[PDB]
Amino acid sequence: ANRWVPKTELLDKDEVERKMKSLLNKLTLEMFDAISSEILAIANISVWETNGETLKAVIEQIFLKACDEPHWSSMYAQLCGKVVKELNPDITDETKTGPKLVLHYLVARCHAEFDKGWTDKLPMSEEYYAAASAKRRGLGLVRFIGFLYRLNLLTGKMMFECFRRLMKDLTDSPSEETLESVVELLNTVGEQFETDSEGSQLLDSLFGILDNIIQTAKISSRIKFKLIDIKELRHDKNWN
Amino acid sequence: NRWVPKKTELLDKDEVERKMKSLLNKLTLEMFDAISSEILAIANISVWETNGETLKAVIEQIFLKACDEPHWSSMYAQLCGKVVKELNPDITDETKTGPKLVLHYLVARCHAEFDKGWTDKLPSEEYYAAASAKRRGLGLVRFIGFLYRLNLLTGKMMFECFRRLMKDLTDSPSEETLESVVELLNTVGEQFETDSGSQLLDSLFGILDNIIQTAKISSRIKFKLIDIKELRHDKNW
Amino acid sequence: QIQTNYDKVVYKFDDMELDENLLRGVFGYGFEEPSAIQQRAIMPIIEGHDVLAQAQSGTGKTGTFSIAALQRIDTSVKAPQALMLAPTRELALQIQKVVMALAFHMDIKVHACIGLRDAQIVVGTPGRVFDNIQRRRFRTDKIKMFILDEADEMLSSGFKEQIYQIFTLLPPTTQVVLLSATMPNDVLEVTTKFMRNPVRILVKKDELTLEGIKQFYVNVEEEEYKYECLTDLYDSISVTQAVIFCNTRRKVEELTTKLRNDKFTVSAIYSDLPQQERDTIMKEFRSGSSRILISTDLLARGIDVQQVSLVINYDLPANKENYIHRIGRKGVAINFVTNEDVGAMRELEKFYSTQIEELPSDIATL
Amino acid sequence: QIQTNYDKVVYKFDDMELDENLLRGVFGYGFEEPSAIQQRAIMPIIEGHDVLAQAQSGTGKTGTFSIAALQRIDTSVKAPQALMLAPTRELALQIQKVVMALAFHMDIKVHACIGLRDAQIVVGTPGRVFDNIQRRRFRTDKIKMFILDEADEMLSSGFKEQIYQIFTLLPPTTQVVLLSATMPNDVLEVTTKFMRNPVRILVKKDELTLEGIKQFYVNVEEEEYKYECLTDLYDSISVTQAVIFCNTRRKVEELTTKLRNDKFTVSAIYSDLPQQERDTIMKEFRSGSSRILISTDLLARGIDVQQVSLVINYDLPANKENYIHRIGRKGVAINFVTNEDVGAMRELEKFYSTQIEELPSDIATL
Ligand SMILES: Nc1ncnc2c1ncn2[C@@H]1O[C@H](COP(=O)(O)O)[C@@H](O)[C@H]1O
Ligand SMILES: Nc1ncnc2c1ncn2[C@@H]1O[C@H](COP(=O)(O)O)[C@@H](O)[C@H]1O
Repeated sequence: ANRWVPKTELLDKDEVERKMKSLLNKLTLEMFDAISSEILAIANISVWETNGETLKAVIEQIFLKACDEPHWSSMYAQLCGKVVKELNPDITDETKTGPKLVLHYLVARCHAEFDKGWTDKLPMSEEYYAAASAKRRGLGLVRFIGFLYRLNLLTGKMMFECFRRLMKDLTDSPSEETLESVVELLNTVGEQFETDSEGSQLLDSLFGILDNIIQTAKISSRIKFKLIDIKELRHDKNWN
Repeated sequence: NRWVPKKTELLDKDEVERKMKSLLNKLTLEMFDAISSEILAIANISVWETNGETLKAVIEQIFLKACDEPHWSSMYAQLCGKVVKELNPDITDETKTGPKLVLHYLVARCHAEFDKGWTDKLPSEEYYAAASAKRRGLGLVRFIGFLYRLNLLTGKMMFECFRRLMKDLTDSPSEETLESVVELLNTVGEQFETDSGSQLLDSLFGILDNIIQTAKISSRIKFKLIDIKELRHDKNW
Repeated sequence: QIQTNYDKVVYKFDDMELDENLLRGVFGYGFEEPSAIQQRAIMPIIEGHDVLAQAQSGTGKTGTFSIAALQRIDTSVKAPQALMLAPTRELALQIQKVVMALAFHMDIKVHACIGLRDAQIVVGTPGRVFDNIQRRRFRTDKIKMFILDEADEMLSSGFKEQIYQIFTLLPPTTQVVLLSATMPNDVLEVTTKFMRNPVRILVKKDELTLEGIKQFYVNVEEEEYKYECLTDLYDSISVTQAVIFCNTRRKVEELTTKLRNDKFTVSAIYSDLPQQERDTIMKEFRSGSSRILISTDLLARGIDVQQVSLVINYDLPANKENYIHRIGRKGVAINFVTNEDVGAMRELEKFYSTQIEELPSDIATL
Repeated sequence: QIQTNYDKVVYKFDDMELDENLLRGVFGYGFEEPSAIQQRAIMPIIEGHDVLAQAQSGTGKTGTFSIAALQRIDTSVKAPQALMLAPTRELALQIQKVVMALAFHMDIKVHACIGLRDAQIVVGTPGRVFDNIQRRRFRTDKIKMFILDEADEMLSSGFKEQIYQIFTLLPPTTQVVLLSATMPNDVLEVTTKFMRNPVRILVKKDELTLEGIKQFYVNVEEEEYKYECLTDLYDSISVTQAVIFCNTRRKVEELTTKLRNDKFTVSAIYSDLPQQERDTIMKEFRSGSSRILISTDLLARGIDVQQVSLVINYDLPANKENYIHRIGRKGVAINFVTNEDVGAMRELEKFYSTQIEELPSDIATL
């Protein structure tokens, strides 16, 4: 029977994944500094590597985590903030060093996960369980992007691409999950994004799509309140 | 000997005392209007009397109550306020009618109870009596204050009151006396400031300044004296 | 057990014709869809009917009468229009919190009773509320709705007379809403005497099953190896939050400190803890503070099986009956069985007539 | 039962060298003279000693450690300097109220734990206080005084581990004050392990006697006449406040409503009432709200015999033992005895070896 069985330093692909699962499974606001430091010790292995392969994987798994557990996206985002800030500057990649290296990693890992894409309109079932997760992890990502963007770990170009994707999927009878995601994103990044390398004029088109979806679309009262609130938050209150 | 249980209507001395005990025993802030109205019904019996003897007794018992239960002096005082305000104007006394009659009663009953006097410095037998005389005496000076605040008494009676306290305030005053004077000042101090008055408080507060800077009094009392001194001089009530 | 006699179910708050300010309050509080009770009881209350609801705690009782009350409140009138009663002040304060929350967007003052003649909603205990009425402290002439929460508890706490009094001190046309987990002789007497043709509603607790969860096991062989397998299990699969069960308090606390040494963040609950304490522990856990909750078997009954994906029976329940209360209902259940726990897992095998396959290596996906 | 080993009694607060602002707080709160505990425990605490006090509730425990704590507080330091612990949040809130009251004239922030790293005094339960320390929520490095109130209750409520943890999380030189009604194995273990040469103080509850009160009786003959004699008794003598005892709850409530019809203002307490309720009833009564208190015999133990001048045994205690708890100690006790209650009053006659003369007509004076 194919079953499950229990049981200065370097680590192979498996040992890295296994240790990172455990560490990302333990990550809490209480045990943050202790666990984020051990995760940093795994990312610093790349000092003894040519193409910084281990560090790349650490960034990868963190994204995978943040996309399956949106409730902690902000916390996982800070873990990235620490890795960038406290990485060993002596780390070289044969493809920029120190922080500037991790920033590029974060951006690349975004593009990668983002290009995978997803669909909004979802058809129990078979492949349905997969296409539903793809959307969940997709929206989980757009959330994680927001928390990275707030900490200045990502550039505006990635935030634009993010809103870009949401807007296209926001004029084709948007699901409530999508609308939910856009509101939360706007509450996280809205004000800051207002000024960034043609930015506020992007929110103009976005909020316009919302005004339409508020005055025509058949959406639950709960969602309609969320849309109306952020509309007032930006236009009237001005994020204050 | 032992104990044995039992306007259209009249009541003799005993029936009046018995009904009044019960009524004054029930007097609370909750059952006020109901009980104070029944007490008023007993005071209105004097419409069928020449020398308003029953009404006089009602005033008497109320004073006796207010002097044995200082915790309710303000409430008993309001009971008097109601009797004066809602008394039957047709009531005549062969010795002024309506309210003006009750006002005079209140004043007279004060003088009476007040002339009985008491001593401050208390020495197991007769001691229990001389201690009660002081308690009921100080209970009275408190009741006077609540009557004075409601304008049920004139300044002349308030003066006589402070007069008595001051004389007993320059002869190594007990803490009970000092306590009484402070509470009285917190109750009528401001109002008394102007009356046929302020120059009397000047001499009084002077005696206090002395008793604060010289007398061997508990810290608790010393704070009370200092507070009312500031309350009048600095805060100005 | 009373019989239901009102067949009108409203599934969405949107179909309850509530006011926006109130509707905003309920949403902005967490409620997204009406619970069983709320689906059947809210509307009749708003419509003015007397409502007798037999309901357990944690079904949405407080939300039911609170939403309906606010809807009926006249913001113009600045006097008590609804009275809410509870056995304890703790429960009274909770009710007030919820009522105030739902009324965050509305102009409605809620006062607790344990300056209340200007409040539009009064919450308190029978003894205190009665004393205040007698002392003419709070105006009762504007009261149109009287809600008795947990009537069985109020009567068992010697509040009969008080309650009876209140009934006679309110406007004879005051609408009466009574909720209670049990309907004893005492409570039904109140029902008959003080209620008019009541809408009778009964919400039965949902039966638990294993059909919703996939259950596995791991032959740890010996007790000394249990912890080993646990930590290794966190190397294999990704977990959001998990709930671990043990038989004794001692092991619950021992496992707890061990996990903390390995930098886990764990919450622990057992019997000797006051209900107050457990409640907080579970609230903070369900909010994401900790990612592991170790509990004893005794409190597998009054425990909440939320969207926690993983449940681990570190120990095997001495009482076979307690297996359902541990993993009953979409989730995963993994049991730790030793060489001597084999015959024990066999008991659970036949008892529930379910199947517990051995933990595969393909869990990262599952 | 621990043995006392500290013979230093301070009778007046004035001799405790307290600060004026604090001394003003205690006076302006009601306290005029230190209670038994306060006379012996306050000073050593202020002096830095560890104090183990075995004391019952209602002896001045809260006032003892609260006054000593405030005195030791440095108004300059804006961080937690003293931690106060309690079994429940209700008890924790009470402690906070008292502490805040005594500190009305002082600049000392008191925070409850069930923005607390800027408070100078923290009050909370073991479970919550521990979680906050672990989460680095409140600064513990400035803590110099750790007070465990009702240790026996905290340990019996499964707070052992929590408490033990706290000890190790505070500065090793933290002064420890522990109060507890009982000293079981559990509590003494904490004592031995965590306390240094403690000032051991034990306040024994004062024995009750009849020698302080004058007791009479009234042969009502038949039960139907009891109420008659009661009302007539209020026609004969002047009463400030009185406490009436009955055997059953039913009679307590019946007598209560009867008296209210005759415009009496009465408070009633019986067993089925929550401790919360009784406490309020007795507090409001002792404040002058009502002038008559009817109580059942069961609660003659946990009852307070204040300066209430008159006590009336409407019924004759079925259990002879309960006579002391009704009128024990300067006051007056009048018993209502029927033709069949004669032999019953005889039991009390021999049991206490006291004398109960028949009610004279000369009571207005007595
Ligand atoms: N409509 C609802 N949706 C989700 N949770 C609810 C709803 N109504 C009540 N609850 C929860 O049920 C718990 C107990 O409710 P109750 O029975 O009213 O005490 C509370 O903690 C609420 O958070
Ligand atoms: N020095 C004091 N003088 C009068 N009453 C006190 C004093 N200390 C405590 N008390 C009362 O005793 C009750 C219980 O005290 P404690 O044992 O501190 O909980 C409280 O309600 C206080 O009002």
